[PDB]
Amino acid sequence: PQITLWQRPLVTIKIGGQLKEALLDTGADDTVLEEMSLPGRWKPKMIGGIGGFIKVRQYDQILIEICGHKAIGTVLVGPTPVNIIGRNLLTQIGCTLNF
Amino acid sequence: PQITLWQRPLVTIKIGGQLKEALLDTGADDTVLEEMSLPGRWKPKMIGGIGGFIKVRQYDQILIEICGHKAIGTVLVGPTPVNIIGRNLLTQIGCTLNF
Ligand SMILES: O=C(N[C@H]1c2ccccc2C[C@H]1O)[C@H](CCc1ccccc1)[C@@H](O)[C@H](O)[C@@H](CCc1ccccc1)C(=O)N[C@H]1c2ccccc2C[C@H]1O
Repeated sequence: PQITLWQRPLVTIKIGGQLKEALLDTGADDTVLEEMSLPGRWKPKMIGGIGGFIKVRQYDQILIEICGHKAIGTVLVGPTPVNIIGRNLLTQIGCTLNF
Repeated sequence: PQITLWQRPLVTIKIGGQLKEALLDTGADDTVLEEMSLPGRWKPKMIGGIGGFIKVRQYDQILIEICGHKAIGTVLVGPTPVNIIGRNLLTQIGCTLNF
């Protein structure tokens, strides 16, 4: 699909059998979701944004469906203000910026 | 042009006769640039992202060139680690997300 930017590019994603809303963010290197439970062990990671850094839990090889597109990659979990789909997953679904 | 997301989507912008590098960020509501001098009156504003909030100076009706495309809009200036071109200006150049 083609998404304009007059409003936030929010889409529905499916993870752990649940539907959630997430932001398609080309300015995010990684994908970070709000506190939730995921399977397996996690590794520590620090990510920095415009206001500073936050500690997040990194889970690998996680299945996530974005607008019907299945992706499997690294997902970070932590105190993010909203669910963010970053470049690591955007590339998997073949998302590009056009103008 | 078409921009893939294997790397950060950085482009050259022209503002105040100065050339700079900035991130095309669909996850950013506004446009924020590192500390610089701009003409006119400004208003204080607080913007939040990953890490928390930062205080910036808001300037309206600023002209900016993004990849040869002219755009007019509100520009925020503050302690951002990277120059960010947000949705308020991406819409003006006809930028869309496609997959
Ligand atoms: O921090 C970022 N990337 C980092 C990131 C994010 C997730 C995972 C990893 C990493 C690493 C970085 O790339 C970039 C900036 C570039 C940047 C790159 C590198 C270093 C520092 C900054 C950014 O797109 C953020 O992902 C979004 C998150 C979405 C959000 C929406 C609404 C309220 C709060 C948050 C954000 O903070 N948005 C807000 C914003 C930004 C600028 C001006 C105004 C406003 C208002 C908000 O909309």
